[PDB]
Amino acid sequence: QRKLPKHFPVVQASDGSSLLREETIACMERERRLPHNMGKLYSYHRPY
Amino acid sequence: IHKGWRTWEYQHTRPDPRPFPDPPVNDYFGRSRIWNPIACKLGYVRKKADEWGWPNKPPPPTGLRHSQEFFPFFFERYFPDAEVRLLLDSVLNNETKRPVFQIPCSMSKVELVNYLKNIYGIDNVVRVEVRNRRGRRYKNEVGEIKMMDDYKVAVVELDTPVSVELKQ
Amino acid sequence: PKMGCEEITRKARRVQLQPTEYLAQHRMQVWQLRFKEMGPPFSRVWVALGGKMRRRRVGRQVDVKDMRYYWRPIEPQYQRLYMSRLRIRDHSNKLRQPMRLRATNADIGSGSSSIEWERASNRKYGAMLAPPKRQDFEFRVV
Amino acid sequence: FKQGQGMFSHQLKRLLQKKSIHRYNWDPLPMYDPRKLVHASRHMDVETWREVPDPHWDERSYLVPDQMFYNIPVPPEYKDAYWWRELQARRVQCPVEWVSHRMYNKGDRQRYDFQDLAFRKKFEFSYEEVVKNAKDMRS
Amino acid sequence: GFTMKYKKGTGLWDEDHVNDYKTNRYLSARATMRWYQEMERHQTRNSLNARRATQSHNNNRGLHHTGRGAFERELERRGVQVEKYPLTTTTGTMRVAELVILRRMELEKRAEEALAEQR
Amino acid sequence: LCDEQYDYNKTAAKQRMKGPKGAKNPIPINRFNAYDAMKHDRLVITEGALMQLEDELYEHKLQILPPHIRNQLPEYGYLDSEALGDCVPSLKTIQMEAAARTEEAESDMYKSFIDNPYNPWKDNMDASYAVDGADGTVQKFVDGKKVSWSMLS
RNA sequence: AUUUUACCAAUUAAGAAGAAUAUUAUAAUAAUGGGUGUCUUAUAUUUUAAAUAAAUAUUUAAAUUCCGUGUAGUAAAUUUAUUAUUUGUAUUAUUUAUAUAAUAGGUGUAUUAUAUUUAAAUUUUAAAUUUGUUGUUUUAUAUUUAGAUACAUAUUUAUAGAUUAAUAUAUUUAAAUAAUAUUUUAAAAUUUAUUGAAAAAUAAAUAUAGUAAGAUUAUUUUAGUAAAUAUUUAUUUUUCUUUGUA
RNA sequence: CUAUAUUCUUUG
Ligand SMILES: NC(=O)c1ccc[n+]([C@@H]2O[C@H](COP(=O)([O-])OP(=O)(O)OC[C@H]3O[C@@H](n4cnc5c(N)ncnc54)[C@H](O)[C@@H]3O)[C@@H](O)[C@H]2O)c1
Ligand SMILES: [Mg+2]
Ligand SMILES: [Mg+2]
Ligand SMILES: [Mg+2]
Ligand SMILES: [Mg+2]
Repeated sequence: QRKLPKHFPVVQASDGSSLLREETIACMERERRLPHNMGKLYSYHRPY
Repeated sequence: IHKGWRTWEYQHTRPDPRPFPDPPVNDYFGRSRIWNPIACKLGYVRKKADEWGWPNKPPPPTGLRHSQEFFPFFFERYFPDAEVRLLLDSVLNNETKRPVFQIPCSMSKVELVNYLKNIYGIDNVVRVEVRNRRGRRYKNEVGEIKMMDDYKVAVVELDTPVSVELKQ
Repeated sequence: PKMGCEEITRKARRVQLQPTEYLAQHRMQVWQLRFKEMGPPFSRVWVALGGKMRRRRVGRQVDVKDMRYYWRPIEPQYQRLYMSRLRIRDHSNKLRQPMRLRATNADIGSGSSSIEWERASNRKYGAMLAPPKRQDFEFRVV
Repeated sequence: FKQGQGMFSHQLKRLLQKKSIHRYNWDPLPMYDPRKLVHASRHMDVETWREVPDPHWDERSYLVPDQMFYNIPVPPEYKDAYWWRELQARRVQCPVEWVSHRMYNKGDRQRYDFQDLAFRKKFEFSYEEVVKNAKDMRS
Repeated sequence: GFTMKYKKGTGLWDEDHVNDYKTNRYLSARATMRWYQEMERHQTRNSLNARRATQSHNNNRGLHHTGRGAFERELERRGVQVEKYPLTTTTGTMRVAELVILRRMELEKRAEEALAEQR
Repeated sequence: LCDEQYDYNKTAAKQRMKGPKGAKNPIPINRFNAYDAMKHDRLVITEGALMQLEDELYEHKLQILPPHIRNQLPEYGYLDSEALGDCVPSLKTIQMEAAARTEEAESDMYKSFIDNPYNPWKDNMDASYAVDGADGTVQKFVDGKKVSWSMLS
């Protein structure tokens, strides 16, 4: 039986320690702002 | 109550207030965006998860919490976090006495000079000029409004003109 | 109410089951003081006495005075009109028969003789029409 | 000004909707300060002129709760002015409207404590406990 | 209000005296299993809750989970039968069933040979 | 057969009833019916079912008969009853034999008690009755002792 | 030749990830005020009070301003009880979208009446409202779509009261024991709780509207016009013929 | 309708 809803993200170490969860979340978030991979945008509204 | 309404025909559930509340989150990603001073539960609780384990671990003595050695202060003193980055177009093939840095907004003019002295060993800095520029906002191809982090533009005035050369 | 509506997507009210009227509501006692119904099944008069009485008795004559002491059937319009209020418990139940003025013993027992009341030992075989039980010699409501 | 087409007045309609931190600050007692009643009704030892640490003091003592101290020992005769913050400590620590759902359904009337407004779960068995408690009675 | 609590278990089987107004004409292969799940969990949920509530309530009143107090606690020490009518226990009511069954199986041996003797 | 259908909101009374309006005890879906008979062609009946049907419908069919006919039922041996013990007991289901042996087992705890169901009111025909005039009561007496119980409230 | 008279016509299958963790009811196990782009501080983060309520109740009697008001423990902690995102798209049912357009070069006439080709003939827009029954007023640009609730039925277990003001009385024939419903849209008003200025706005209700009104969804039909009319139903009451009476 | 009339009879 699940201890979190199926649609929740997995934010945790591989050990299961929640020690860093806020760093992990912060990282994921700054990453959703500006993904490092991101190729050329085809949008007319462009960061520069 | 000159005349009582018929209230017996309603099951008990609270109707939504017609001047409905808008959601508390801030949707405006523009220039004029306001930081919300109001503090919810979640802020303090996430603090409490961040600093010590609040759900599980027992809280440390207050004397520790309020001291320089307490982990978020300890780790900040001995493991600092700043992205102090340089606009290359200032230091590219032109000789320029004034390179231009992007800086986290929580740094002072003094802290930048300390940064450049002790890390990068840049020992001649006449002074620093500081702008606060709101982070770069862009839409992607689905139309998702995104905003890169806010930054501080520091024009850093040196003694010796500095260039970084590009081999063509 | 459509899958687009801003009206219904924000919840307002929820309407409940509405309570029914008193089953006997329409047998009003102003009829039950005045008249009484007499009859064999399928023909029944409502009968009343006459008012000319309590204003001027004297001087008129004895015959026209004691034409007042007889039970008489009410006019049929009025009987239909008063009976109509007793017929509104079941419309479209054609096989039924209207409620009477005074509740008969079947009509008292019908409310305790169901298979929903059979465990209720209160109100069984009529209760509220009997005189009350002698209370414990130390009984007091305080 | 909140009425405009501007974005400052657009934020203020939204940002002002979130709910502030709530703690129950239960009222101060400026004129009866329980923490100074430790020095009440104590015999003096006259050599040192300090108080005599009477072992009978600490069983007659009445523990007055508060927020920024744990509990404060007070002599019993003086306990009667503190009757309200005994009722604020035993109270649930919110507006009762937030926790009101404990009240309305039936299962939560029987399982929760309502004495002087402390909504707190009573002791309640798990299912395996219930099964093995009903099984060894052979019922 | 009065929902007829006393008729809840009165029914011969597990599925009756239950207001079942959520239903269909044709029940599929697994809707039927769903029905047989719903009914027995309707009995089991309502029985186990009524066990838990009273065991917990009896525990909060400081007596035994049965509702059996100190006095009746003393009577069982001294070997005194504590109640008037000692109804059959769980093990007993299982034993009856199995003895009945173990009669019927033997009989269904004997009948087999009887009929094969005739036929 | 079917259990009688009870309505505990027959008037309006309980308002937070979601429900339908009507019988609160509808026939469950696994019973026999006209619909599922008309849908499925072969009707496969086990003999246990036959026996149970006959068993539950026996008294029903007996009551329907005209009274000059029901009088001949005992004469013809239709009505011989195991309880009275004129015959040897009949074949019952597993569960009913279980219950029956349960009562065979538990019939011994009611012997020395005056509330014994298997011999109630054994004291009628030695009994005396006395009418009290100070307050209307009729009290039972046996050997000058008051046997009868005044009710509590 | 410079030139083939003027006039006269529709009604379209839809090319495609441009409709699903979709809408509504349904789960009697959680629940201190959900707020992400968050993040010292609380002198400044207090909501409590015996009443009808986020707690919502199994009959027709009696009695009471005579005329709107009414049923009491069902079992004593017993199983009507405020449930909920997956260990079945949770199950069962229920509802569902106006992006998108080659269509045809002429059948009736050619001095004025208006579809049926032999020419003519014949034609006042419907609804509601009016009861001196209209000459008056209101609604309708068109296409498509939304739009309003009196149970036309009772197969064996089975049984049915009249009467008095009252106490009483007792010559004396039936019976398929169930109730839950009752058009529709509208005032000027009222009442409650907030905000603002020196009654107004905001938020809640289903007030009432046959002399204010307007709508009310399915043709080819099978008995007439207190008193009338309408629904269901009843009587073979005498003559030479005839007659809808109840 | 409410009061005064309280036997078969009587008021406003
Ligand atoms: N209206 C009534 O009072 C009423 C109604 C129906 C039945 N009864 C029966 O009247 C009798 C006494 O009534 P009461 O109200 O005067 O007393 P009660 O029934 O209120 O209390 C009787 C006490 O004796 C117990 N008891 C009852 N039956 C028992 C039994 N069969 N064996 C052992 N203990 C028993 C009761 O549980 C209780 O402990 C009982 O049979 C009761 O069930 C009374
Ligand atoms: Mg709960
Ligand atoms: Mg499409
Ligand atoms: Mg118009
Ligand atoms: Mg339509």
